[PDB]
Amino acid sequence: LQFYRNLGKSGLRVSCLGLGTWVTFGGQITDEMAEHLMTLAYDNGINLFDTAEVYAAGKAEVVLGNIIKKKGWRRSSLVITTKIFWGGKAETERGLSRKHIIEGLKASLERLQLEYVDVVFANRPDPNTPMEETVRAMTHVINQGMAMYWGTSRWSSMEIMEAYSVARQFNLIPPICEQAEYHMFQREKVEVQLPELFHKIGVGAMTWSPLACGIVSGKYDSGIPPYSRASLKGYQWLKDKILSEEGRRQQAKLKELQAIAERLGCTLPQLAIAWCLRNEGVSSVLLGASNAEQLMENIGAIQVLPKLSSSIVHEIDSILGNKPYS
Amino acid sequence: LQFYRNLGKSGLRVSCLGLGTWVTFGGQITDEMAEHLMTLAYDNGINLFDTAEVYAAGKAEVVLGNIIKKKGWRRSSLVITTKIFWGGKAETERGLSRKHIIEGLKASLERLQLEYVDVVFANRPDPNTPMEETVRAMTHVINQGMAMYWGTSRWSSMEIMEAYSVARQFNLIPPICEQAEYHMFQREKVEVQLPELFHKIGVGAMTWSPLACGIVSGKYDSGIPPYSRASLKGYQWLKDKILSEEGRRQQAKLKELQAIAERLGCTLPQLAIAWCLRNEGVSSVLLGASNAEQLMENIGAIQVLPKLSSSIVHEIDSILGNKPYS
Amino acid sequence: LQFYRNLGKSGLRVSCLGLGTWVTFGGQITDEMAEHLMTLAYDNGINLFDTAEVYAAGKAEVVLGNIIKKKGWRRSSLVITTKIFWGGKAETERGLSRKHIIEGLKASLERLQLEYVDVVFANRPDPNTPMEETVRAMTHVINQGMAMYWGTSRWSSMEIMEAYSVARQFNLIPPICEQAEYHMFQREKVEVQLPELFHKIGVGAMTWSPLACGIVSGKYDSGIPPYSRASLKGYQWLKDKILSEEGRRQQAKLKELQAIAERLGCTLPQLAIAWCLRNEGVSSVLLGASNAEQLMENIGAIQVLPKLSSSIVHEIDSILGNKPYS
Amino acid sequence: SERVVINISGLRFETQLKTLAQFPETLLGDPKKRMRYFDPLRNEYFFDRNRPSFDAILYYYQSGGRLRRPVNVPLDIFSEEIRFYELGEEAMEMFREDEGYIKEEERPLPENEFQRQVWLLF
Ligand SMILES: NC(=O)c1ccc[n+]([C@@H]2O[C@H](COP(=O)([O-])OP(=O)(O)OC[C@H]3O[C@@H](n4cnc5c(N)ncnc54)[C@H](OP(=O)(O)O)[C@@H]3O)[C@@H](O)[C@H]2O)c1
Ligand SMILES: NC(=O)c1ccc[n+]([C@@H]2O[C@H](COP(=O)([O-])OP(=O)(O)OC[C@H]3O[C@@H](n4cnc5c(N)ncnc54)[C@H](OP(=O)(O)O)[C@@H]3O)[C@@H](O)[C@H]2O)c1
Ligand SMILES: NC(=O)c1ccc[n+]([C@@H]2O[C@H](COP(=O)([O-])OP(=O)(O)OC[C@H]3O[C@@H](n4cnc5c(N)ncnc54)[C@H](OP(=O)(O)O)[C@@H]3O)[C@@H](O)[C@H]2O)c1
Repeated sequence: LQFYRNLGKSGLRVSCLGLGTWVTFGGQITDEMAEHLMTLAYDNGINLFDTAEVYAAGKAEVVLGNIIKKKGWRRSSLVITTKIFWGGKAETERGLSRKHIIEGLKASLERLQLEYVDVVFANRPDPNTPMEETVRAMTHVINQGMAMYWGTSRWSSMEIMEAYSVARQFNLIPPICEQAEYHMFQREKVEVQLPELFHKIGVGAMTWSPLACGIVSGKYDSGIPPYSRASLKGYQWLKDKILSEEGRRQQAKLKELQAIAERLGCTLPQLAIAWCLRNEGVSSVLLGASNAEQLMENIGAIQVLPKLSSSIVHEIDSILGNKPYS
Repeated sequence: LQFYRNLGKSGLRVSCLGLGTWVTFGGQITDEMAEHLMTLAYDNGINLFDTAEVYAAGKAEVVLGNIIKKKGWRRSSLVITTKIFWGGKAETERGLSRKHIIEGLKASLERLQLEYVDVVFANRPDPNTPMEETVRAMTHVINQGMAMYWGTSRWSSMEIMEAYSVARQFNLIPPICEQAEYHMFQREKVEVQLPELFHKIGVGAMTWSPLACGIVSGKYDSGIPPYSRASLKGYQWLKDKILSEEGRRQQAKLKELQAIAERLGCTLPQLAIAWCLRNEGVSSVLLGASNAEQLMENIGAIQVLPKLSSSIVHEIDSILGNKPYS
Repeated sequence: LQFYRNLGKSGLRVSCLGLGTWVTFGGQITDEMAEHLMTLAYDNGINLFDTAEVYAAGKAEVVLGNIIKKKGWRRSSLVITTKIFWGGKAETERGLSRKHIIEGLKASLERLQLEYVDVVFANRPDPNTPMEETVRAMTHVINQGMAMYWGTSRWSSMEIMEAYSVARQFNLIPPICEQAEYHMFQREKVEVQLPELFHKIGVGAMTWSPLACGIVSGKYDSGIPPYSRASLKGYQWLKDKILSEEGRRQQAKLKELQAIAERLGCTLPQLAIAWCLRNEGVSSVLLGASNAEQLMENIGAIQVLPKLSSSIVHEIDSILGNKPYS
Repeated sequence: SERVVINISGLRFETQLKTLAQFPETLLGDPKKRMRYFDPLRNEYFFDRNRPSFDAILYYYQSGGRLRRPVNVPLDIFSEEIRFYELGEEAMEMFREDEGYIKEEERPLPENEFQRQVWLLF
């Protein structure tokens, strides 16, 4: 219902929908389209934009930064987040060591042309760095004013609880968010493991790939459309999943959900997105969009949210038949 | 008696009377008058000037800053305080989150043309931000040298004690002052709730609106004078209170106090102001003045303070008949 | 014996003799003489120079700074110390509040043309500022790299222990030194109260006025010489002490010590200075000198130190008859 | 549920403010009475007193009335603490009953002058 939500239990208020830059910015789409997308999003109340040092080898950060600079939007009305982990081919340019977290963020901030990001995320867990070193480094860049808050991404709840625990032991700053993948065909972590953490230590979830890269949109009912992501050079893995045995199965279930969509009076993408937002543990959902049509349609998911009643949800679970065990 | 007092139990010494900038600076009065007012105040030993990001949408800070810069007064002989909370129309531009406290203060300091303020206040409580996030952010801007101390405003004693408590738990810096409204018709909080906090954790009070925006001056005995605050465009709420049923009642009691004033040999405003200063828990009283006449008269409240004996105070309580329950 | 000593139990090594700037720099002597004095001192291994914001209203810091800048000595071979407390006529320009400690040191460093001092001292205790506020501020300027260490001056051992205690409680930095007055006619504090603190919490003493402003030199045996300090405009208080009843008594005892001096083969000033250095609790002794003759003679006190045997010291106690009670 | 920390000669105790507020007339239950023992640097109340006794005093608030003397604490000491924490006479009486003691009577010849005079030899 509320368009703006608190990210976990922190004071940072984000729009329940954000726009990311994976694949698109500095990649699939043009700089002018990227600008068009962000303007549309910003003008619609969306204040959350996500990027990463690894996206198009730092190219997405530059495009995102050029737009913010060109449009002259006030920095205080924006919530920029960036992820750190893979920053180069050198051995010391990847991971969550203190060296890479500081060097990585400094280089991202440079490409972004910003003095700081609102939230810096560890793109993934690092089995090779002690939790203390990572928590201390996240705390250091925050006290240096390079970031306002920090979060995790693809971490288990055990790991997130560890970071929180180490933070309390040394009087460091605990993470406030976990960027987890969440969509109709990926529900375990967000629905089974993160809720306890949200109530226990205020960690909220900012979910990604709500349409499973497009799969859940329904554009793959027949085959691989021209100019779709599954067709793009470099995304063969994606094409395989769609044509997979499991792929066909998902597409079949999508046709069943297509009926739930019409009953609710919305499109499939709007339902898929609004679905991800039904649970309170989810602070925001990061959207992907290769053009302005998709973004405009997807933002409509907000009017569907009020319609997601117990019954409809239980029916959607029946069709999916993948509801996670408690 | 002592013109200079410690703000609460901190080492910061403030004049028992300060001059604020709400309504007037960048608003009701001209920049030349504002300059005249501050010069008068400064030349009379007043070293405390209060402003806020919200006052005239940042306009008052600019005027205050231009004066300090123009007059060339030494920064070490001034005590500038500014309040943070409402800083813009964006969702992320209001509140006590770490993002807004740092962004808000940075923008105020910019408008003020100062490297730091002596005390930064949270303009009001923020139900949406964890106390830890706020206390940590206040501590961060102080360690960054953007502020020397921090305080609360319109917080309950429960909330102030919470901020202090969280500060001790994490080894952060506790607030030293609470900016509370205090005048003959608003006495509960300052007289009943803050004294325990002053003796227990050194929090002092810096009270505002000692004349209830002019009501307690006596200029409204008849009706709404021309050029008064109650007449100004935008202060209809104030005009309503004065003409209210309760309004007439207050004006009647003011005529009774008018006798206590002559017995003490002073004007009503001087009595109203000196009254606020009778209790030790009150470190300083922030004055409002639309012109030099008012300021000169009001500063005279200091010679009345010695005359406020037990008897006179008990008589003033009789007339008011609103003495708060212990 | 050892020319260089550790200041208290810290790692900072100071020459057992230092040169101060009270009265002389920017005052009694000329800038060229001041330069001559410092060069002589520096070329003789003395690495400790003491000043204060209050000395000649900031004038001594400027002269000291011009010399260091002119001579091009490496900053790492110098130990500059400055005291903070009286910094102006304003109410907020004196004391040990956080505001004045930061503002005061920043202004001194500016006059000194240095990025930092090695040790900043609180010139005296401040009954009006909580110990926590002072310890936190000393810690803040040290973490800001404005000072390397901090110390007290004219504080009781109760107060010094309090600062240390508060430092441990909040994980702040404890003071390492106390600048106390020490000479043949002022021995209580250094000999009775500070030794426990030196062994218990590593606080060392850096004593001042070893010749009691010249009294112990013997230049006042007859009357007030021309150009002496006791004659200078502004030091009437000093002249009174010398002509006092007690003054005559001291001068008489000085004639008795004059014999101990010849027995040891040195001048009275060299004995008076070497005496102050006999106890280990004294890290260094700050010298005063209005000209190069005095400095050259006084530095000779170091060859006398080895001769201060139990017997001689007990004899000197007999003559003084003011040995403090244990 | 503001928490309250009580430090007894170094032994740390914590409880909720409403737990102490349950008995407004006692030392720990009276803000004006405990004020004197608060350490603003450590956010705790400090009492330089007997340690073994306190578990019992605190439990008295938590249990809502039960005042038992710890098996290992002398009766002379524990009663001195009961008095110090001003638990009140109604509680001390019931405490002393359960502890064993209990009694008291007499009253010399009411006036009489001479009645109460003889009634002192027989
Ligand atoms: N590890 C991490 O932290 C992580 C990982 C991945 C992503 N993320 C975040 O999440 C965002 C990406 O989400 P996502 O892009 O992967 O899944 P989506 O579900 O966010 O993917 C959207 C993509 O699918 C297609 N699509 C979207 N809406 C459509 C519509 N209404 N009709 C038809 N097609 C539509 C688009 O066109 P095309 O099919 O033509 O391309 C678009 O490029 C990124 O911006 C990133 O910041 C984070
Ligand atoms: N939440 C907060 O923290 C908060 C809120 C409000 C204010 N404050 C602080 O407190 C200050 C304001 O106090 P206030 O202005 O609201 O109440 P006052 O009681 O401080 O109000 C003074 C205003 O009333 C009238 N007045 C004052 N003295 C007079 C006299 N001797 N004779 C006739 N009229 C007189 C003036 O002329 P007019 O009637 O012609 O205008 C003046 O503009 C501000 O500067 C602000 O910094 C803080
Ligand atoms: N509160 C504090 O922390 C504090 C207070 C005071 C001083 N201090 C430090 O201690 C230093 C001052 O010590 P002080 O100057 O007060 O006592 P001294 O005992 O250090 O005083 C030396 C002064 O006495 C005279 N004198 C020195 N040696 C002489 C000699 N061999 N023969 C004849 N006369 C001689 C000098 O000439 P004149 O007699 O002609 O002037 C000189 O100006 C300062 O530099 C200051 O930094 C610290």
